[PDB]
Amino acid sequence: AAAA
Amino acid sequence: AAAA
Amino acid sequence: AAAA
Amino acid sequence: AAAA
Amino acid sequence: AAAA
Amino acid sequence: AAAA
Amino acid sequence: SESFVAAAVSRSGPAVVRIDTEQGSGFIIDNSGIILTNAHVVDGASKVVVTLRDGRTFDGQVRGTDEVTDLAVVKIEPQGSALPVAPLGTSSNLQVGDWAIAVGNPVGLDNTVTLGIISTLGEFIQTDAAINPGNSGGPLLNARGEVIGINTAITGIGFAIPIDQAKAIQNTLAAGGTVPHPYIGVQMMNITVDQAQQNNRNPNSPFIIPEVDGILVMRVLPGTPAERAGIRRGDVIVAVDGTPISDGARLQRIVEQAGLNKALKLDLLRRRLSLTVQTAQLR
Amino acid sequence: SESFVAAAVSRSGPAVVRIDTEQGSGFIIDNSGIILTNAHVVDGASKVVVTLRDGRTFDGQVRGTDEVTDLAVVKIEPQGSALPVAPLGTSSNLQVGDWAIAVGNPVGLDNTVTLGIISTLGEFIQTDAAINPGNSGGPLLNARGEVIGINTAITGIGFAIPIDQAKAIQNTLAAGGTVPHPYIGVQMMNITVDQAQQNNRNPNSPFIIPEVDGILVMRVLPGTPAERAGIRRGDVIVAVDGTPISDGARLQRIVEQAGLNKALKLDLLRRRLSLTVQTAQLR
Amino acid sequence: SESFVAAAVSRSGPAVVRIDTEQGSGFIIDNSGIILTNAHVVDGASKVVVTLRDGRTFDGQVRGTDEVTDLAVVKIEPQGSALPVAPLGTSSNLQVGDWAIAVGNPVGLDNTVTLGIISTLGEFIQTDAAINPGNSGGPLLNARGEVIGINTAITGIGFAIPIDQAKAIQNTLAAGGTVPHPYIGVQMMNITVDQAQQNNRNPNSPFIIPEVDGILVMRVLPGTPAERAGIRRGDVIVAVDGTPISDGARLQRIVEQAGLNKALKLDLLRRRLSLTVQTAQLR
Amino acid sequence: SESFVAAAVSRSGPAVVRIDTEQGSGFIIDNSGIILTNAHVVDGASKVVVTLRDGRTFDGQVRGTDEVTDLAVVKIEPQGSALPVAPLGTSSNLQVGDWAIAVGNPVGLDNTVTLGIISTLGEFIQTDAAINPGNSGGPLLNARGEVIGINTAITGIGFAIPIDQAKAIQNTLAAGGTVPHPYIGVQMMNITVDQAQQNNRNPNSPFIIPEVDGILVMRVLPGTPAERAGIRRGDVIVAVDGTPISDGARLQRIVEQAGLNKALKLDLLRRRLSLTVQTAQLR
Amino acid sequence: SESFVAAAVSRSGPAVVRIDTEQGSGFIIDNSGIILTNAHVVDGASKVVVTLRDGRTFDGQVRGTDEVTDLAVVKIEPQGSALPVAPLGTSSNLQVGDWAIAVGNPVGLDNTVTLGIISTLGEFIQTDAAINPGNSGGPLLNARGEVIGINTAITGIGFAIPIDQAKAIQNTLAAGGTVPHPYIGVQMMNITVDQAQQNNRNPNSPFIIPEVDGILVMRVLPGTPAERAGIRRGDVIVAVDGTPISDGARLQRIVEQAGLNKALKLDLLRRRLSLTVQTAQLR
Amino acid sequence: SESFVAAAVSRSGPAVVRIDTEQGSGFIIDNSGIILTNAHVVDGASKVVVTLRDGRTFDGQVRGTDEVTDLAVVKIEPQGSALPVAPLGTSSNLQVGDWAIAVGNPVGLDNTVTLGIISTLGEFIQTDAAINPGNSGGPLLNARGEVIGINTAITGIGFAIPIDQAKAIQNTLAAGGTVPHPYIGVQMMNITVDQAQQNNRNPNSPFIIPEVDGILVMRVLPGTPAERAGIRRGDVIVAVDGTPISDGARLQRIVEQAGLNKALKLDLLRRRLSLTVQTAQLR
Ligand SMILES: [Mg+2]
Ligand SMILES: [Mg+2]
Repeated sequence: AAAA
Repeated sequence: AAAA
Repeated sequence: AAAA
Repeated sequence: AAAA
Repeated sequence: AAAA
Repeated sequence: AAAA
Repeated sequence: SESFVAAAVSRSGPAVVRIDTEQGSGFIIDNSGIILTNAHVVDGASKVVVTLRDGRTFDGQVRGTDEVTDLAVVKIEPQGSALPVAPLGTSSNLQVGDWAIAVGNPVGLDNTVTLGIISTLGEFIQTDAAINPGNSGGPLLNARGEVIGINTAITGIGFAIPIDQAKAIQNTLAAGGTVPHPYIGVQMMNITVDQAQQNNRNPNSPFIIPEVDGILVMRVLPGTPAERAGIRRGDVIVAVDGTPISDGARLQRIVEQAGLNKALKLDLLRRRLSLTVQTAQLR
Repeated sequence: SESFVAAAVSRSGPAVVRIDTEQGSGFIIDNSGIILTNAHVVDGASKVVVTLRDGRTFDGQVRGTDEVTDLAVVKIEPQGSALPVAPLGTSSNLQVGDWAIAVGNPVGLDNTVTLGIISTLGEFIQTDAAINPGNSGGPLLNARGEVIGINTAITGIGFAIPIDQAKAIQNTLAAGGTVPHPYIGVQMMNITVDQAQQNNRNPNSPFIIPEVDGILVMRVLPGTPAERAGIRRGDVIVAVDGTPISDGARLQRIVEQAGLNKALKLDLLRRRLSLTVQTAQLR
Repeated sequence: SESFVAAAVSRSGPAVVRIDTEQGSGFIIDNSGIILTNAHVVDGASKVVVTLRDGRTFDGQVRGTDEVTDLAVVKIEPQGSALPVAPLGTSSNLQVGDWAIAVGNPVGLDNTVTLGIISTLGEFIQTDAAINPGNSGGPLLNARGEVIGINTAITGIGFAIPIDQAKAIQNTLAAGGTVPHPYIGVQMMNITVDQAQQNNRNPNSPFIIPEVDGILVMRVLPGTPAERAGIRRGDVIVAVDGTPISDGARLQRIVEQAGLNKALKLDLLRRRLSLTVQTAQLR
Repeated sequence: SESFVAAAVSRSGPAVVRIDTEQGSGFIIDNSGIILTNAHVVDGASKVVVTLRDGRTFDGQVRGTDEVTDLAVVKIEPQGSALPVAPLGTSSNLQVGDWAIAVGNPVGLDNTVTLGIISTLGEFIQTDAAINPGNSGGPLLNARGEVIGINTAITGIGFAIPIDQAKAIQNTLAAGGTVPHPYIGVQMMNITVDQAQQNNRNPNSPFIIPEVDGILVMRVLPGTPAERAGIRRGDVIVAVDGTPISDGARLQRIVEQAGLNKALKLDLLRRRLSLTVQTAQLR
Repeated sequence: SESFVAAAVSRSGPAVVRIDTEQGSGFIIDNSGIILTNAHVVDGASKVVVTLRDGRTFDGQVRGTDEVTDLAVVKIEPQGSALPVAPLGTSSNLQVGDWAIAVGNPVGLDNTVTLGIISTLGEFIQTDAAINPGNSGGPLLNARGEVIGINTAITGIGFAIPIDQAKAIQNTLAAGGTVPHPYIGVQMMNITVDQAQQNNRNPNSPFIIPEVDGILVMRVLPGTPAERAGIRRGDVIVAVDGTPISDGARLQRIVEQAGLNKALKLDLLRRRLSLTVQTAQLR
Repeated sequence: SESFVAAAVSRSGPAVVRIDTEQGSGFIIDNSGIILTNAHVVDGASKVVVTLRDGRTFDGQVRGTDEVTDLAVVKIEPQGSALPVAPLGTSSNLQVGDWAIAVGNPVGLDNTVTLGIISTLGEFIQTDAAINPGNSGGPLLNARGEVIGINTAITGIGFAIPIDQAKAIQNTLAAGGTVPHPYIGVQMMNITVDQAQQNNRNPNSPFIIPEVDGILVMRVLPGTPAERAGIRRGDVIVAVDGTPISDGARLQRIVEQAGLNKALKLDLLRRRLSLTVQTAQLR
């Protein structure tokens, strides 16, 4: 789960 | 919010 | 449970 | 202790 | 205190 | 804060 | 010389018993030894010890239990001097503000009494008579001292099973066997157009809701008729076959009126889609 | 056939409404749709939904709020059949031990009722009628069913805003605009000679207190008229100009009687020192 | 024009005082300044400040305290206008359901009043009149306004020391000196054959119980007459010399009837074994 | 140019794999795809995903698990380029103070490395190399980079299963089937005369201990061979048939040396009493 | 005579400073008074006090801060004897297992030193050198004593900003002005077909996922370019214009390579749908 | 073949003992049975059991304790084969970064070893060798294996009493009798003009501080020489008679250099005021  |  |  |  |  |  | 409370307790209090399994209150409703209480009092146990306000003890048998209404019937062996009885009132006469007397027999040698009013009616009775353990499963009395409910422990707000509910369940529980509670297994919610569009305005709502008025399936409980019929979280139920719907309670009553093992046809959006659900017994 | 409680509820209960913003109770005090409630019910919101005990719903406008007394006035559009009304009693007639009936409309389809007494009078009413959310903002009734207070949620001890307070605030709130609450901003304490010398006997008390009887400033709240006038924690107020003082409450009443934006001259020890504080509006 | 509650408060409420040490309620029972309260109110302190409902303050002396019953007697200097008095009722007349009025004077300028019923009698009174601090040590009134108990703080269930207990303790406490509370120092339990065999069926019970009916010593408190007489956790007391026994309460009453510094002969199993215990004063 | 740590990691680190079930580390010990790890990593699941430090993924089968030692063997399909391998050292050569390198592959694309020493040997290895999840089930390397243990998560003190233990369990786990762990089911304690008399001096100890030196049964676990043989909390084991005993560990080793489903004769005091216990498999 | 640790500390430790605002560590990287530290050390404050290991104090100016990398540059006035300097190493040479020395100056009169290894590389450095406050913002040294990272406080696992990151940010921060961090504002997740069908098997998953491989938008953060472009929780991004994608990290790098205020075209399923997002600066 | 750690442990580890009272580590410093440990290990007890790494046990006498330094000396009866000894190093040679080996004997049959560095010197040693119970009271070794400190339990940061401190305390503790720790009993703080004016800018600071640089008395501990000399919270000490002061540590050293039962003259502001304090022994 990554934030871009 | 009810349960049927 | 009683104390005497 | 009161607030005035 | 061991378990056998 | 020291104790003497 | 007494208040009216002391009086009502003198009329029904002798029939209020202590129930232990190794705990709570009950009350005798028939000289033959039929006793009402809460299901959570008697557990899933079948051997119970009944102590009368006078000190007589009885090997009492749990004759069995409705988990859903939280009622159980115990029976004891009416030997010796006659068992005293609480007269049953009727709960369809309760108004809010009517006096309410909650009686227990936690110890076995005395009643516990608390006083309040009917705070709410639905179909749980709500009362501000202190309702606590030990007192739970005992009767809720009106001002005359008629049982109008069964205390249940679960603020200053306590609940009682209205006595007419027990009256309907009594024969069935006292004779073993299961009270029917048909369900399909969804957590549902009435959905308002203002509410569907509201929900759809939020980039982070979980699903887009089709802008209508109906019954939003919030959750499909596992292993239920609704899971087996393919219902999914997010479906909007719109009608039960024929009649349209937007009220979770109206669906509750159609399911109950249907009975056990009946197909219901359901109108839902997801896409339009109707399914059949075989009602099963709630457990 | 009913108790007196059932009766009082039958008189005022129809005017008790449900208030939602996306929550609590109110009650109608005029056939034109004026409704009282708690400020914490309506939030800082201005759009509110009012549901009458009969099921009619109204787009109601928050007409505005006194944070300090925790009162708000809502108005609804009195269409169709006439809005029912709760008759206002008067709270300067309350004695301790008078019966108290707290009524809510949490759901919208029924009142909640609890029963108690007036437990204390100051100017909050204290009652042992269970006072809980949902029920908060509804009316506190006397035995005849006159509104004598407004329930507020915040033991077995609940609080109500005495109705005469609302009567004074009503015009102002209903017509928008701010109720004046003048203050200077100190946490204060009455100081007793036995108490000043007591305090001075302790090597670890924060400040030496000048052995007198007065008003010890415990705290100067930030951004207040008292901070701007240079008052410091530890000052002892002795007189408001002229009249000597030792009572935090007497200072409260001189500040309130003064009004908004009035200079007060203050006699304090710190050293002797008088200051002027420009009262400002509490927020 | 008033309820009966307002009335009872008007009769006994003036005698209800505030007690501070640097806190709780008391009430005057004699025009000479005898005041009852809770021991936990007055602490182990001996200087106390008494404030009457009218505002008169008195240097009051703690005349001393029964920790076991939690009663203390204060005396004040009956100067000026006569001290008002609460009339003492009698607690051996209480029935469950009798009205109960709990009155405090937390502030000193007003009573606090709460209303309930007698919920239980043993010998603590139990009531659902809200019983809270500040109100503790004040009187519990019947419907006529006679003191029938002393509120004690310690659900919706509160406790009061029955007034006849205080009546027995009053002379002794008011004149300094210790109320006798003889004990031996065991935590005990009635043991049931079904229960001894039950206990013995479990591989992990701490001790094998000799299958009888008696008084199982659960704990020997340190530094007690029972430790000094060699009693051990696990002993089963069967008779006090002569009379057989299985009831912890019957042993309580034989110990109390015995008095301070009396040998009791005890029949216990451990092996058979009798011991003598010199009763000592509970502290 | 590198430290010795960078070197050991370059030798064994490629064989350290990530294990997910929907989590932890393992390492390959044979070019045929045998992988060691912790049992708590693989759960009771049988399908596992293995990711090599280079990014190749393998459907790996849990070939099964010793709950007691917390070891599991996974096997993967050694296709394509050869699986890299960690060389196994030997743990009977560890001294305290020997360097310890704990390697994980939490992500799958890189090793995690931490450095410490052997802090203790029993037969858990203790190390102050940080041992954390994800890193658990990976290998513990000596300074040369030989696997000397298997990290296990469970201060600054971490544990590793000594590698020779896994070497003994490997064949059996890799070929399905259960490692034998014979037990009887007692919580025991060595009892010291000073200690038995000590215990007997306390009036509140649960049981009188027969003043000897032996093995005090503290607890009889339910459903065990020891419960079935009638052992009770409080028994003192003195000898296993013949040989006397006072050491819980010596009894451990006689039970293990005995094997599964063997009668042992036991000498205990309670009264003198010998029993036979049929060893069963620990689960 | 010293270990290699004592040596590296003797080389770089003098340049390690204490930073207080009314707290943490920094280090001087240029004889002109340029100092690196953590942003969370210096807060949003602009006045900072710098204490050198020798006791000289400097009014130091916060020259400003990258919240995203957590780096700040302070400058001090290089008067008197020359400021000592830490030589900068390079972090693209780190291997896991390389020695790591974390140095602080919490007090101002001495270094704090802890020792570990490089535990992980991504682009945070992970080390098992104890990394604690006060020590945070100080340098992470290699075995020779070159700064290879900046300690950051945030187990036995600590983090350091690799020094080459600071080298890129240094000019920009030291000269005021904002480091560009372009983003669009989605919480995303790589979606696996096995995983989409997996998700779709569950009646209670929030949305049906279109069975593909891509980038599942889990959350649209409020007030971001992604909210303004109409992206919703549940969208599956499949390609950035042209190039297909299934890797949240590849999208991260296309967004960063894009720059501030650039339109990106996005391929998503919801229905098929492409949107343009104007990158904005992360704050 | 061993690391240097295994070596240092082989040199000093045999002298590291287990200490139980009914717990921690110690170490023998003389063939006659002198043993150092922590005071919190041995409690206020005087009988202690010492177990050597080889298994020999000794009735050891607590010869007594310095609560302030947390050191105790035990002596055992050096019978049979000679007691092994840990050679004492010297702590005035420690640099930060020197290797640190913390050794315990928690069980009695083996050392526990952890490895770190000297992290700080004051005069507690700080180390990142894991320092945990059981290990506390054992020695902290340098790389050669000389005791340089005594581990104390009380992050990744542990403390050791520097060995030269114990060397000074040893004779005195081993021969009974009290180590002198003279104090006056104030919690103090260095006060900065920027800081006094800072403090005085806040309306809510407890006291106005006289704008100088000195030693602000924060607290006067009860029953101390400072309370008896009339010192109050808020006083600013400026000089000890003659010499001016602003450093709490310089006052610490003048008090210690003074000795037990010595008058000190103190210059303080409150108003100007000098007092004499009779140093007494810290307890
Ligand atoms: Mg009540
Ligand atoms: Mg470490």
